[PDB]
Amino acid sequence: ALLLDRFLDILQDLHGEDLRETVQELYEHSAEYEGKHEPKKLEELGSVLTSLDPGDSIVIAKAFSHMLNLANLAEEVQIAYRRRIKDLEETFKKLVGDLNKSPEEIFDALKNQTVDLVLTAHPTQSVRRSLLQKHGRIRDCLAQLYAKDITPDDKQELDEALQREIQAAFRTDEIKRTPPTPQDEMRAGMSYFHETIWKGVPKFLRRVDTALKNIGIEERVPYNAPLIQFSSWMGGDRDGNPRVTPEVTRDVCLLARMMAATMYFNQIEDLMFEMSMWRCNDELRARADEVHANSRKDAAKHYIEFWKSIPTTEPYRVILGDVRDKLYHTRERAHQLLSNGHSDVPVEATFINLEQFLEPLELCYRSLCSCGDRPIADGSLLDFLRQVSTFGLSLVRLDIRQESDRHTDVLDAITTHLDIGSYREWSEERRQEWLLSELSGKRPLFGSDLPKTEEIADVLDTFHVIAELPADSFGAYIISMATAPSDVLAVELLQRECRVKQPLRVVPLFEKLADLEAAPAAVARLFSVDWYKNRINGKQEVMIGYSDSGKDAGRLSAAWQLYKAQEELVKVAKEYGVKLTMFHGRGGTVGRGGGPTHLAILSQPPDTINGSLRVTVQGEVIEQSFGEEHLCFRTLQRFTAATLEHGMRPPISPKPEWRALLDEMAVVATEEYRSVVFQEPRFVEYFRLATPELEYGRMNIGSRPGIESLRAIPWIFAWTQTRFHLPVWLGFGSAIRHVIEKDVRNLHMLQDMYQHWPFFRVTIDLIEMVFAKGDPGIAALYDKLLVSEELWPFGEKLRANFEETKKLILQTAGHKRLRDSYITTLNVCQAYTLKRIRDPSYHVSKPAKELIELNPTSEYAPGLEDTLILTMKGIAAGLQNTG
Amino acid sequence: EYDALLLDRFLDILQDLHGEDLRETVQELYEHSAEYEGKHEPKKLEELGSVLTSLDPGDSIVIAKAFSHMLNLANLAEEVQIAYRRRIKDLEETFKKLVGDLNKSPEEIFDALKNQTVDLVLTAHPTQSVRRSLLQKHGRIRDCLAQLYAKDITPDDKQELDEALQREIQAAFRTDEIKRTPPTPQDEMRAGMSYFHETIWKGVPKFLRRVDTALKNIGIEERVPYNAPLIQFSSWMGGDRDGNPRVTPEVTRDVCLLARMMAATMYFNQIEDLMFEMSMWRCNDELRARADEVHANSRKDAAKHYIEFWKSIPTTEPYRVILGDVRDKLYHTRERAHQLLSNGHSDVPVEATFINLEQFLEPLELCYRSLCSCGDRPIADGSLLDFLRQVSTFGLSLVRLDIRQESDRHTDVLDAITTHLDIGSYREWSEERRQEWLLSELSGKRPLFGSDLPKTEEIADVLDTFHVIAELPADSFGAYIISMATAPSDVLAVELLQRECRVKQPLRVVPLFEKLADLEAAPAAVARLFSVDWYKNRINGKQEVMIGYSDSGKDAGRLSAAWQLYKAQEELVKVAKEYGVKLTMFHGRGGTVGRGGGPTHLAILSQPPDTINGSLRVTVQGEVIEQSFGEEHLCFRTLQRFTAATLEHGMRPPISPKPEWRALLDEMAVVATEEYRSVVFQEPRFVEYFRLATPELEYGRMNIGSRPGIESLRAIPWIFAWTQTRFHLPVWLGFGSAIRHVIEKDVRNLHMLQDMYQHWPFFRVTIDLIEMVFAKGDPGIAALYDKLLVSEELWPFGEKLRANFEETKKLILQTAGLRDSYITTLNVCQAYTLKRIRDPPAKELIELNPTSEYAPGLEDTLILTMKGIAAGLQNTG
Repeated sequence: ALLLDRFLDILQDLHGEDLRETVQELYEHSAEYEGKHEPKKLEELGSVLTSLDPGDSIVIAKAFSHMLNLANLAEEVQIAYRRRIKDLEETFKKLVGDLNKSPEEIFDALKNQTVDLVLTAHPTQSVRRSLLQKHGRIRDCLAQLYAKDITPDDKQELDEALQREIQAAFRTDEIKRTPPTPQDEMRAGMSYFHETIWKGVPKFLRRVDTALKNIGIEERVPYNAPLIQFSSWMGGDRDGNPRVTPEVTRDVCLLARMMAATMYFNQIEDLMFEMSMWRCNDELRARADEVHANSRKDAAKHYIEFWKSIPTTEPYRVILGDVRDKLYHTRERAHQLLSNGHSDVPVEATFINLEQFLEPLELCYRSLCSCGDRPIADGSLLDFLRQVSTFGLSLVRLDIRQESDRHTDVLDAITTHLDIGSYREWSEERRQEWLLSELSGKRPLFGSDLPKTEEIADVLDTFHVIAELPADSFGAYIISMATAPSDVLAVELLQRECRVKQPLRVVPLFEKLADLEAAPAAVARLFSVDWYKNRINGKQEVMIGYSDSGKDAGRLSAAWQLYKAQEELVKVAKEYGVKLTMFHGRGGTVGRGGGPTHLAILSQPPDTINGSLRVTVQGEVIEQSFGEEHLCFRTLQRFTAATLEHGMRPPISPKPEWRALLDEMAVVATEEYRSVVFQEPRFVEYFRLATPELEYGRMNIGSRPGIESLRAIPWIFAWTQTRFHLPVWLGFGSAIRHVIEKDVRNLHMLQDMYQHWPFFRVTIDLIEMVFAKGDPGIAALYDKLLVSEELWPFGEKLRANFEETKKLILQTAGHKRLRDSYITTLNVCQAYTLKRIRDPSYHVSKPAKELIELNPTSEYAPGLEDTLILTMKGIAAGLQNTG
Repeated sequence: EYDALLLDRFLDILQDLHGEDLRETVQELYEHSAEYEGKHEPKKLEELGSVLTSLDPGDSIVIAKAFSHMLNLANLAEEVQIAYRRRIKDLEETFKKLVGDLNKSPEEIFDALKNQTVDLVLTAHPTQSVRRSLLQKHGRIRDCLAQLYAKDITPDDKQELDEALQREIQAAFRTDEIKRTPPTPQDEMRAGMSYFHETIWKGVPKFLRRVDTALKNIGIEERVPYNAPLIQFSSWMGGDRDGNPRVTPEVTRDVCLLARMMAATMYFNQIEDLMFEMSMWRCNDELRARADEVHANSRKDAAKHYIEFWKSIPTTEPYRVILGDVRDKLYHTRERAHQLLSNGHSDVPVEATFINLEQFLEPLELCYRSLCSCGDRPIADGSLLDFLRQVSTFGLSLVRLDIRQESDRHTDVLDAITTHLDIGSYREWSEERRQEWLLSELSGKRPLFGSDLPKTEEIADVLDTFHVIAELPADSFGAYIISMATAPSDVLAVELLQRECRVKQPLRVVPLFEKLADLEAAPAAVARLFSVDWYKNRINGKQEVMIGYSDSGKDAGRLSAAWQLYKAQEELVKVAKEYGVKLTMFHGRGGTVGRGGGPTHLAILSQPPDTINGSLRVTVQGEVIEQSFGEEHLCFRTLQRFTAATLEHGMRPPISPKPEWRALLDEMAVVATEEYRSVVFQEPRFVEYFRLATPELEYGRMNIGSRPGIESLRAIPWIFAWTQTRFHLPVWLGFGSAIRHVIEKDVRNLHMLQDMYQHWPFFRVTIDLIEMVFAKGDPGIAALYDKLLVSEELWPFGEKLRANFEETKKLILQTAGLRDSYITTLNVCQAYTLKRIRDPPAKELIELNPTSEYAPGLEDTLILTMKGIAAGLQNTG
């Protein structure tokens, strides 16, 4: 309520009483709809929207969008405060009490536990960063306000500050007028490091240490223990995105490296200031004397502090002073290498190794601990240690992704130019034999004179860029649409042949349901190749996509097949004695495998993680989980706690009756899904009309330029905007009804399954949440306003199934806020605006001094396109999910 | 409750580092010291000393360390308790009182506030006892303590803050507290400037915002102009070369390029974030046209040297265009200063940087006009306003540097010049000749000396400093202060030497009158200077003159010095008013009351009325820098008290002394000076007794500063000697005979003293300060030092003083109507240690001093005692 009157006061101070009154009326009508649920109100509301001027409608959509965002920040502040006035400690206590597990078991499993969070630039972040920062300032002011230690004048100053920050957010054009470059996406992603993650990681480790001491473990978490890691796809994932050129990958690698160098350099001078002790071992004494021998008695005027040669009285300052020299030259080199194509800085003057950096700091730690100064060592020096051993010389290791067909094109050009055949036409067997003979052979393959296409040269040049850059700046090479060992061996061959000194691991991505059903067989065949099993060194990573699985088949069928896939992949890896780490391509929306993280981890089959996890963070989720101190801490918290329990507390393994039951149920679910999304021939026609899917690309979120043949992100987006959520719940109705029809005691067995099998419980509960965010009257309005009089009953069929499915869900679970008002308003505005857009009549270097002049190149009516983009932004904000 | 918590914490760490035995000995010392500070039985003092004699050399070092660090913790405790007790309820009070009491209107307060300036100048005077490496640790400790003294602690946060405070105390105790080599002037300037890029830089905008809030609480919706110079910062670090030959010209170059590079770095770190904020699209036709101009010459390039915004910024967000140009010029200013400092030259084009103080300001001012015009005034009064005030307050070089030099050096230079020109000897010339010659050369157009002038190392020192001033930007400098200035010829000499060394923009010259003889005759000299029409016509109606406080109370009494200072200020204002010159007076105040220290608002109120008038300039002596800018709250309270006191002294004039009070204080001053010089100069054995009863000689062992007959000593160790022994002789000496003689001459003069203390602010402040100094004193300490270090012979001498002490104290009150335990322990340790002083890698404390002429553990223990006592009294010198 406070955010409303504040906002409306600013809106009145910027646009007059009349417009604020119109917004107020819209809120009242929307309130009567979300209250009495009379559909008449919707039309009663729509009328008020038709009269609105072209500029005024833009102001209205702006207003309800910004109020939605303010509601989000309010929610975060209230959650943080209500939580603070009162998990890791709880998880430890439960693991000790419930499962009789000892503290040293928790500590040992915790040391050998790894959580690899990889950030992606998938176009799901609706709000632009220019406005996101303002959101951060607003939640900062609100956090300082929701408190009871305000000193009057401080409250007044924070009031003026919050007012000017809201006014600043409203005075920015929220619409990206040009799509970002991949470099811009990488910048937006990495901004969360030098603001939250960089300082958040040491604090999190310290909290884990405190809990461990609350279990009786005086020992501390080893600094080199990889409890959490950060990887990135920004600038590396080039699947379907030709804008990710090789030069882009070079750009993001040199970029991240220069950011890291800058951070370390800013930290090191203060660290030198603190380490003012004089007691050290004989070891550190000898090393510091070594540095003081080649001390370079010079002016050293390029530094501000400590420009005089550091005396041996304070040896830690000697050693860390050398660390500072190598950090200054590492930063200077990375800066020149980035800006210009070259550097005169000697490589020996920098840090080239991941732990050439660590060695001196490790030595200082050993010294402090040996001389009795361990408390001092477990302070800034330990924080710095963990920062190094977590972020390294380049904050994130970069992943590369590419579809198999491009590798096949390359190899085909290679075999054709070598006059040995055509790799494409070759069977799988031939590919394996040839690739193996070339991998074990010593003769070069292609040459400088290979006829290459722009695509072929793209992939080859990416491998050359990988070869030219340091090895610790890269992660894994992920193959999209991977089906056979020949694709992996193809990437290994292309890597070695492009002279990649230290080749990075190859990892398959199984995302389509057909690939997940047959994935364990393929991975087993890959492990059958002795050369590959002997190079892989007992470690293998495989990616498991979630977006496209629930797109071609049902959501239920996709979830179940994902579970089976994980289980049998672990079975294969155990059969070959290989440590398997699985890479979960989870989204933000439940339709693409999203949901609460700990529920997603618990819903994984037991003994499939084993202290090694890898999860994607799709663009928008980055802000959701790292935009504030508290959010980031809750992130590392939820991940490590859920993983640790799933390691020591295995989820129940499904009873065989549950196996057969979910197999049949999955068959019925897939038939029910493809029945309405593929068998119905008019379905695509109805979809392109009842949802705002086509307009998604207008938001310019990402850098990426048949319903089966579309991306999963706008697929979930379309049914999310209309608040119908078809892909989330479709198959479940017919699945359940067929299971109770076949047998009546299967109702007792469904009740049995919901209360003991975590996978089933999590799935059903997610569906119930999605129903809590849905309203069929909205989709009904979109149909009535945009779907032709013809196939009106079609949607009604769906609407029937909608309610039909929901009644079943609660029947298994045993079951019988205010922001939805704004969401409804924006829904109506979107429907009417779409009706005016798909009309012929409203189809068409100066400055701009009003909203209508912000879109000069709009094919649609002056004020319409901006209003549409505003509606999509606002609805996505209210639902806290884009796609 | 706070001090006990710091104690048990510290003793727990000390036991964890050196065993139960040593902690028990510390406890015993605390108990004995408690019985002395309670019952005041002098026997206890000797009872304490015995326990100290048995102490091993290393054990004794650990003991002195222990009580010193406990004192420091007591200081931090005091600061946190003060901040919290103040926060859980001044500018608002000052405004409300100015409106209610004096009927003054808000717009008068706003106008006077706009035209008010307070110039705080930081000095590297060697009064900062604690080394910087340890001061930082103190900052971390007070941070932990502040976060602890609160009731919103989340259990695990309290435990982690416990670990942090424990490891930080252990870190401070594990550092060698003794500076083993004195710093360089550059190091002094660095220690001084560290308070900028940590507290002042972000403290100034917040302070201005608070002033805006108060003004709106008086009804003034208008805001303080961003270019209104309410506060400024100057520096002596690297410029004051009086008696310090280590301050070379290359040092001045170093500190100027240094400070400039610091400023550039700070602005560059701010500008990228400011660009992120200014995302509006509405602007005037003005900012539209300018942004289009920049976007024309936008340099469509990769621009990969920046991290953010490396693509050419589109005109849709014009503020980002303009601020982007600001960022380019800031990057090249920083690169230029960095190369100029590092090597000594730069390939960076000057046109690519900001060379003017307000070439920087112009684009930001444009952004402000735009935001205000388009209805976005709240947005402009945010980070952009903070940035504006930061620029218009700190400029391109955080502080304008003062240069100070004694007149005799300028005279040496001129004498070489006249001798080489075969026109006479400038030294032997009378004042008249100096004035006529200097004036003829100043108004002439012919060069003076040439390349072939025979110079001494001193002559080349001053001339080369002027050449360095010429080579460097003009806005990096402040004023040229002349020590021991007596005639206009001393000022004109510096004006001529400046012009002749091709100083394009010559800086203002300001005399420094510090000795009592110079203060008595200062108005006559300044009037003679204003009588010279050429100088009055170049000075442009503005003149600054410095008034030192250290040496005044050293040769004469403290009372006589204070009164003569008041008279001096008053008659200087009379002279300047008589010549239509705006006089701004430069107060060389110390930290200790003996050198003109004390509470700041009391020092400002105790100035004669109509002597500031919206223009004030006060020094901040080294130790006072940490005292007044070491934390956010400290810095804020500093700017608060300064601006509030000055504003009140402008609108609320202090009472002018009645004539009876003038004659009375003149007589009283005669008696006071006779009383002072009677015991500090007439007694020939006084120097002998002083060099034994005080640890004065050992002061230089602390290595605080870079500077290599009692009439002939520095005032700083003079106040230090009597402050350590807690006797405070220079503070109260003359007052006794003065008062007693005034009541002797007339009995109703008692009623007139009673009358004076309750109405005249100067007198009230003086007496109250003396009472504080008495509250920090104990004659039993001086008695112990005499008994232990003064020969059996002249023992009664000190007793005579011990008499006057109590007598004077009884007079003072008659007109006016916990840490000491540790301090006492350190006192006993210091006296006994001195008695042992007059008698004939490193892996433990004793090996920290390998080049000590004294016994292995003794010198370190002495330095530790001085440090600790100074910390406990919160004053060194």
